[PDB]
Amino acid sequence: GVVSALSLRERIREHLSSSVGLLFSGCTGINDKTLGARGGEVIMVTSGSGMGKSTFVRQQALQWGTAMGKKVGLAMLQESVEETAEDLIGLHNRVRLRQSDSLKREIIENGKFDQWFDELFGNDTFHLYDSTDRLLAKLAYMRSGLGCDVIILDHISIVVSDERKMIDNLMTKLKGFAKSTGVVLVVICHLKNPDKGKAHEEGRPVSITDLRGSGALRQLSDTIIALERNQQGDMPNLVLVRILKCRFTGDTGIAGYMEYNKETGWLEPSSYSG
Amino acid sequence: DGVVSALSLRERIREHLSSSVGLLFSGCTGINDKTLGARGGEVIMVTSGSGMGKSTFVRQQALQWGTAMGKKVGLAMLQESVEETAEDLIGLHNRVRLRQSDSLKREIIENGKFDQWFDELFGNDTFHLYDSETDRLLAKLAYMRSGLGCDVIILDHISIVVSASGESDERKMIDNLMTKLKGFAKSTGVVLVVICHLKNPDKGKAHEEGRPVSITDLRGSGALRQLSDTIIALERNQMPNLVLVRILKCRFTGDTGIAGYMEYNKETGWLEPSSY
Amino acid sequence: DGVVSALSLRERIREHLSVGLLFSGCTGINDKTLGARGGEVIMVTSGSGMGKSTFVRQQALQWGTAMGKKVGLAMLQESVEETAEDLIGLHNRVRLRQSDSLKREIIENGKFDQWFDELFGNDTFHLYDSTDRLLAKLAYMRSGLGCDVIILDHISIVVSRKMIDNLMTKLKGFAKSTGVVLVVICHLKNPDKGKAHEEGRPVSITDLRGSGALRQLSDTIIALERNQQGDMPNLVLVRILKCRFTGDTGIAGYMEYNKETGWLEPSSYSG
Amino acid sequence: DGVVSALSLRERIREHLSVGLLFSGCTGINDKTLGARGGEVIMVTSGSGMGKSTFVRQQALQWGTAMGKKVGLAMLQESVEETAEDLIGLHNRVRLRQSDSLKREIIKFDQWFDELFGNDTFHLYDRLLAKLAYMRSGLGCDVIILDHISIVRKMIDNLMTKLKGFAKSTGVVLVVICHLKNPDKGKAHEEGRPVSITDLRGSGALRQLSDTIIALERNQQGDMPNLVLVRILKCRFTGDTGIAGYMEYNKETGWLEPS
Amino acid sequence: GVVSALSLRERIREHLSVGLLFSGCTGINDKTLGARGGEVIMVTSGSGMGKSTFVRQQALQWGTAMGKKVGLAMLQESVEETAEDLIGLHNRVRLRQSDSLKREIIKFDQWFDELFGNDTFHLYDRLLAKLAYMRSGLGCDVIILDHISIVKMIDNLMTKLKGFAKSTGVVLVVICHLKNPDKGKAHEEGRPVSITDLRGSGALRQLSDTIIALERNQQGDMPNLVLVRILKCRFTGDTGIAGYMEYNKETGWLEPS
Amino acid sequence: GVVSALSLRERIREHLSVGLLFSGCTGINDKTLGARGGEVIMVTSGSGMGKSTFVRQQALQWGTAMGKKVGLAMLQESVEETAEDLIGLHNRVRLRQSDSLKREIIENGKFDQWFDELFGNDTFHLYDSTDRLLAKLAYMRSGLGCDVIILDHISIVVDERKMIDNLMTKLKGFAKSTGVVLVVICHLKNPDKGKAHEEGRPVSITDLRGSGALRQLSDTIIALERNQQGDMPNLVLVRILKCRFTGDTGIAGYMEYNKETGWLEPSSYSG
DNA sequence: TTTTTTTTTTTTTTT
Ligand SMILES: Cc1cn([C@H]2C[C@H](O)[C@@H](COP(=O)(O)OP(=O)(O)OP(=O)(O)O)O2)c(=O)[nH]c1=O
Ligand SMILES: Cc1cn([C@H]2C[C@H](O)[C@@H](COP(=O)(O)OP(=O)(O)OP(=O)(O)O)O2)c(=O)[nH]c1=O
Ligand SMILES: Cc1cn([C@H]2C[C@H](O)[C@@H](COP(=O)(O)OP(=O)(O)OP(=O)(O)O)O2)c(=O)[nH]c1=O
Ligand SMILES: Cc1cn([C@H]2C[C@H](O)[C@@H](COP(=O)(O)OP(=O)(O)OP(=O)(O)O)O2)c(=O)[nH]c1=O
Ligand SMILES: Cc1cn([C@H]2C[C@H](O)[C@@H](COP(=O)(O)OP(=O)(O)OP(=O)(O)O)O2)c(=O)[nH]c1=O
Ligand SMILES: [Mg+2]
Ligand SMILES: [Mg+2]
Ligand SMILES: [Mg+2]
Ligand SMILES: [Mg+2]
Ligand SMILES: [Mg+2]
Repeated sequence: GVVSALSLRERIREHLSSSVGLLFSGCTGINDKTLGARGGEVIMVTSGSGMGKSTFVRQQALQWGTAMGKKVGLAMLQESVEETAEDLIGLHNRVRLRQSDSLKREIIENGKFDQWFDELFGNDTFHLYDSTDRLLAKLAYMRSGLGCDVIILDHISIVVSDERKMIDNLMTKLKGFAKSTGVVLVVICHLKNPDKGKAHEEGRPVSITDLRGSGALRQLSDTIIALERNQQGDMPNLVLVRILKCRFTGDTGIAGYMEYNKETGWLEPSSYSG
Repeated sequence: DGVVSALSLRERIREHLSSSVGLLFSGCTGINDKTLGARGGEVIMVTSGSGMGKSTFVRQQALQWGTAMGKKVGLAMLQESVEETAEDLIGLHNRVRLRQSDSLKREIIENGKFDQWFDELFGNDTFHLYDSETDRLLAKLAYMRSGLGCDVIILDHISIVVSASGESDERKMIDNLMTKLKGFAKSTGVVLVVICHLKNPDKGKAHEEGRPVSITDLRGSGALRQLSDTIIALERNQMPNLVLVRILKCRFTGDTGIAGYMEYNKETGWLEPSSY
Repeated sequence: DGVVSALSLRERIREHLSVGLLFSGCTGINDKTLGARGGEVIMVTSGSGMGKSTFVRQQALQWGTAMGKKVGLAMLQESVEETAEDLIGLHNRVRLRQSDSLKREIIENGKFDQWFDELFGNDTFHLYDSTDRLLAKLAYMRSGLGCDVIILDHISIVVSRKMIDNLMTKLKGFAKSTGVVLVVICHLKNPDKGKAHEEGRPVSITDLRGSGALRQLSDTIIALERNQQGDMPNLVLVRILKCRFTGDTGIAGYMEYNKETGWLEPSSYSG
Repeated sequence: DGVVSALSLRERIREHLSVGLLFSGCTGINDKTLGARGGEVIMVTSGSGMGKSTFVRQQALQWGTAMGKKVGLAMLQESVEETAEDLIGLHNRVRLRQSDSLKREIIKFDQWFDELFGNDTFHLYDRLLAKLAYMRSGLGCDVIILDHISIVRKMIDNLMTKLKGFAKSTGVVLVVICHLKNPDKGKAHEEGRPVSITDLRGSGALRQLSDTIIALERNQQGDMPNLVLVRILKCRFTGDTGIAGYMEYNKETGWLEPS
Repeated sequence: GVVSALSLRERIREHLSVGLLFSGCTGINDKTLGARGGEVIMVTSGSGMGKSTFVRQQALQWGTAMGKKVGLAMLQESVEETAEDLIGLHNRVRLRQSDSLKREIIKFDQWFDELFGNDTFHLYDRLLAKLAYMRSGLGCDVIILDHISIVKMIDNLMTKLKGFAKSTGVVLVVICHLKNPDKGKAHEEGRPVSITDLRGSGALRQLSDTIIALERNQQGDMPNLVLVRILKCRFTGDTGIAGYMEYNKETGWLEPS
Repeated sequence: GVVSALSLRERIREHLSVGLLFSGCTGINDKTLGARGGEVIMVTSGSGMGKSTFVRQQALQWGTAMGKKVGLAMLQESVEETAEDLIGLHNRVRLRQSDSLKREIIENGKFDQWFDELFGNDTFHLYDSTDRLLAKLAYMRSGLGCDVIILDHISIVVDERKMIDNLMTKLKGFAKSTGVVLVVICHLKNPDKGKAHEEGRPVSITDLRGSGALRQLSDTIIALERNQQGDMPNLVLVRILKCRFTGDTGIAGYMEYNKETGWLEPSSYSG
């Protein structure tokens, strides 16, 4: 029902000291113009194909799970449960686990696998999802029934597969689920084809209207983060982060540069100056 | 019946061109020269890109109409909850940014300045909010107009009430909602601000890069530019704060075009008039 | 039966052949379509803000005072007091509603009632104050009042393609049966490529919202195009799109608007 | 049974094979589809205002003065008086319902009336299938023209099957007019867009159950709005289709004449 | 449809080494291995493309070259027109279109008996019993039906036709019409026909056995240069573009070029 | 579906305790690490530059030399033609290039020696010809117990964007959670400007025709470039365009085409 | 408890 503005004296008070930003890792130019992430705050993450969307969000989920105490729930749909679990273990132990059979055969026999397991999953902070209406119900049981603080979804086009009406209704339902709940919602979508010139995977600067499916994805999201790297140029591991849209602050543009470490799998804050 | 002879209609005209008319905008001077304010029974539709000041400019207008003029103003803001839009108005009235600083929130918690800034604004029943199927939204707007008596009702983000209901074709539901909304506005005679988005251009620049928005760029139907009485478009190029105003269609006068310029003050949050 | 041979028709042809209602502004209309005729349906087409109701209000004024014909307006787009004030101001050469320094001036000067019965003195103008009910009210205007012209401002909000085909067939049947000059206004569709109509794109007969039978059952189509965000948003172009009683179509004339008064008055503009 | 061998058929073929009704204006029609024949269904289709009924009224005139066949008109679009006044003005070479001085100058009205109604040729029309069966059995009509099919998918397919069955039963030349569909991309038909056989409202039976289709295309908002292009879209007897010729209108007279 | 590697033990040797044949652009029966009994052969194209011309040419070439008893069902016209057309097609002279020659040749019985002297053809001016009589009491090995557009009610009819053909074993040709294209060109200006373009229901391509189609740019540069497409063939599987025919307006025979 | 990370104590241990490598070119092996359960490998080239040659060659080398069940579903040609291609390529002859060779093999009984050397171990399966296809491939994977499944010529299998998007989504969701290497053969779209693909244009990642889902659901993307008009028309260039597992893309290596046995060999071309 | 025509609006690609 409707509300009267004198009954909001006791609740705006309670909202005033409750809101709290959750900082990003890997680049400090993101945190200075976003002030983190709050309860009821849909964050769209995008790049070209294979430019590093799942690795970045997996690093963010790792840093919010073992360093800040936040209970993080994932719904990675590109991959299975054990694949992303082994990638989390190999990333928290600063190596490249699944891309080497020698290390996987080594760490299973000397008994240090339980040492690398219980340093993460001992506190029970991470949660995973096993693969339109049942998805949001299981996210609601993930939030209220368990108690997670950040909920991550990946590769939104599985849910829609008329696409524009369904993706608009889906984006509306995810924004309405994020609001009145108190959970950061990280959403990943891809970019359509470039019309002329070069491509987004060759380093073409991403604009805001390339979020494929509708134009309703940039109109129900709060913070839109875009990554881009030129795999054909001179430095194929130099990503650029661009804030396309920020509703809470209004500061957008080039955040900063990062460098990816092929031996550890961590992308780390670079000192690159254009 | 309902067929009116134009001879037995004298007294109504004697009580129509006597009294209303007025209720000017704020932030830019050249807007009020063209549209001559907002009137009862009209529909004013404000459009921009994404995150481009179509809620900040309307909150900055709803402050000036509900405080400095005594008009009871209702806000169906459906993008955010009631706790944030009632808290950004306190900062805008006191010329700060209360949500964008955790230092000032703790400062007004400690010394008790929050009660001063709360009873300065919400002391008189002027701002009427709502927290959250299109046959209940207009029911709540009728309960606001008939029961509480708002003089300016602002419906923000009309795209959330066309997509939260199960309908096959989107254009017919937009047209039916728009004509029922104009009927409610003309029946009750309340000023009605509607906020909606724009669609993707086919090629060239985008709306967030300096694209001059035309009247055909309204997203959803063609019933948006045919059933509204005043259309205001706000345009910027992220000088990422200089927002200019275009009047697209005024039914009352004939003046449409480049109204003027506004600027956004980063520490306070106001739309000051500019000069260029 | 209902068959009639062509030999036994000497009388009814003799009483049928034993120019029409002229227009106002841009003198190449009644040069081209030769005015309106009893039992037609006329479509007035433009984009939003281009002056459709502004154009037809003037014709309702010139057909209700200088010609004496009983006129019935049906403005579903507005109310009765606003169109009554606009008629009073349009006949008195003063833009009435758009100036508040004169609205209270003429009501204490006493010349409001001098301006009222000067044009509303006869029983000429009849207004409609808000589908089958609409047809019954148009029939009550035709039978119970004897209207010579009936104007309808907005066809679209009658609709709660088939419901528009049935509507246009029923209105054409009413116009052919009673012989009343019926003017109906409609809007244009959203084009897929290029400019809108409001930036001065010329209108084709395809651009009609709802269906395509709006052009198949009317007898003439008058389109008005004006460059709204341009160097002059007052000069309009009038294009006659269809004429079944003469045949000639194309660009007829031009009407400047003369912002001080409000009369669409013709101009010279070659190319 | 109804089975008939091909050998017991020598009689009924011998009486059968021992051109038809020509057209006036655009002489590459009867050069191409060899004119009209009995039992058929003919479609003359174009856009609104392109000049369909002017063409078919000229053909109704020329099939009742030089030929003498009983012509039954069915103009559900307008009145029975206007369609006769146009025939009188078209025969008398001076346009009638547009010069208002001549309408009271002629009132030699009966001299113009009886000169073209001195026979019992024409029959106008003021359920519709029963009226056409009456016009065919009790009146001997050789040509029947129908201008308005629209107010008369499934209920259009049934109507077209019933009209084809009536034409097959009676052997009457039958002209039917319907309109074009609304094109969703590109120009309108009225600025010179050539008509495809898809461009027909209602359903697809209008091209499946007829026997020939004639289309007129003219650039209406152009420099020459009085020059129709005539296009044959279908002909079961010949197969010869395409662009036929060009007719000028001659506003002064009203006669579609070739050039 | 999943074939193991052992099941081609002799069949590749079968690659290392028919029925009724078709006329014109001889890669038809080179691709579908000719017509066979028990089949339901569909010839579907646009209006004016020449379905009746094609199937009438095949009805002539299956009654003079083979001598098999042929039954026609030309419900699109009458029994005299479809006989005059066969006589004119056999005698290399376009008959019903030339006004002078129709009264010049009336040698009429000489042209009649040379092609109708046997008991080959069986024409037609309830329908299931008529088809069963034309099979059983008349010995017809080929039955042709030209108009099904006037005869759930199409699915029942097609199941009943297919059960009749299964019970008998007769070559059966049925012609229906295409659907209206929703976007692009029409079938008559050179748009290639897909298998989905069939009216009524979807069982027309699921209870048939082979489908032939024709494409020609009718309002075009050369409207007499057709292209033939095979859309389905349960025996072979070889589908696609078959060949080219010109019409030869003076004669009426679809001759290959 | 709601999974706590505490019950993964023994499942992850089961997952740790495998790449299937590419033959004929070690340059593909240097930057792909083979193929694991759920590794969709998209293969493409120009207009006739040898897609099915290379994919059938890898199917031949994975079956008769490594003991993996390979299921082909070649839809360019039928079952007998791809069986003739398998046997004539494994026996290193040009089978369909001369009629004199097809006659010699059947007169001396040495054809029956060539069925036993390949098809006797049941390490190959074929397919005889979209929602009717996945239920067959699921029984091919689960019921037979195969490991590699190949699909060819996607253009006949598939608004041609929603179809190929749903197809690619269904194939990726089938390859996941089942454990198959699903090789998918696609095409390239036609070049607008510059040089053509028959002349040696460097291929781009956005030339996968039909949608953009062909590079956004793949795990590995391999393309082939051959200049059939240039200096060496028998020289192909293998280019990795996408890798999810490693991320190392570019010119993998070179292979040389042969007009004597039909094969293509590893090359040593320098630039 | 199935199949064909008409029409206005948002996206992704095609020779
Ligand atoms: C960020 C980054 C990743 N990589 C490598 C390591 C990652 O495992 C691999 C990409 O893995 P992902 O990030 O998981 O792939 P993606 O989500 O960007 O694309 P898609 O879902 O469409 O397949 O690329 C680099 O080589 N350089 C880089 O800078
Ligand atoms: C007008 C303007 C706003 N801003 C800031 C003010 C606000 O904090 C923020 C705009 O937030 P909102 O007003 O909420 O954004 P919006 O209504 O225009 O669109 P949407 O709801 O689809 O996102 O940007 C600028 O930085 N520069 C400007 O010129
Ligand atoms: C014709 C014309 C109108 N006008 C202005 C004066 C009128 O007060 C104002 C109103 O135009 P309207 O006549 O009301 O325009 P419309 O009815 O076609 O649009 P809609 O009903 O969809 O809203 O237009 C001009 O300024 N110049 C002109 O040339
Ligand atoms: C063919 C032609 C017609 N005309 C005009 C003159 C005639 O008065 C007019 C005839 O109008 P109609 O032919 O009666 O219009 P219509 O029948 O196509 O439309 P509807 O669907 O409503 O029945 O066409 C020309 O001016 N030049 C021409 O070349
Ligand atoms: C195939 C072909 C036919 N024709 C002509 C010869 C025929 O007399 C004319 C008609 O062909 P028909 O075969 O008679 O057409 P149809 O009976 O199948 O039509 P529908 O069922 O759709 O009503 O087409 C050509 O001119 N060129 C050609 O290539
Ligand atoms: Mg990914
Ligand atoms: Mg907003
Ligand atoms: Mg109006
Ligand atoms: Mg007509
Ligand atoms: Mg036929």
